[PDB]
Amino acid sequence: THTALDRYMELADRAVRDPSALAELPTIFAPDATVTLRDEPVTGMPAIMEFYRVFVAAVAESKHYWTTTILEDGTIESHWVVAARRADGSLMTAAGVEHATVDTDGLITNLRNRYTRTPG
Amino acid sequence: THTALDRYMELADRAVRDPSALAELPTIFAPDATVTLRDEPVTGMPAIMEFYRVFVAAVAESKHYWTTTILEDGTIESHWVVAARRADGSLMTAAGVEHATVDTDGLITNLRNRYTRTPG
Repeated sequence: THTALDRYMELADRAVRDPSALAELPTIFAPDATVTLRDEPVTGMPAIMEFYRVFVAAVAESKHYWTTTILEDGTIESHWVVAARRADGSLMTAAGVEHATVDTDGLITNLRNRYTRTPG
Repeated sequence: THTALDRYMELADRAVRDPSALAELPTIFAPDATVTLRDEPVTGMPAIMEFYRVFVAAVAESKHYWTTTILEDGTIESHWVVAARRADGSLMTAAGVEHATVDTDGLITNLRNRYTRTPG
């Protein structure tokens, strides 16, 4: 599928290679969206773009796989996994579930992640 | 680096995309090699090729990252991570350390893996 959460997942790996791809964020998230990947929310396009710039700076190479469903209530859910080499040379994996609220255009207003395998 | 264990790691993902690439196995392992990925050993090129055919058959897409060192005694060690979509559609990650003995040609005579993050 090709929901905004799918585009979000595709962008994660592309932005690692090419950080300037993060200019696509306003085609994925609404203005004034709020994102919480772990513990802290980040709200609005300027904060979101900087959070992801700093996120992708810390990664040398990554690959994500994911499966996406649209729930009962219109919420989108993507189970995902990643493997990566971090910019410090360490290797990592993680897995979790992302839950997005979308608006009428289909752009993400609220993104929250829960880890099922913490980054490690 | 480009040791035999590096070539093994590279083949892991390529063979998922193109199983015919497992014909490269005799450029990586000596004949009569023994491999133990988890619990039970598999010995000799014919058993090794079949083990890996069955292995890659169970995987739809994967990516590995790894770092390789040559140890004091000349055994090779690669820390590695993987994320994958299995052939049953499930997602997984895993991580571990592979230790290879090599012969004077540099081909692997004995490969053993220990998981630091079990497949799941």
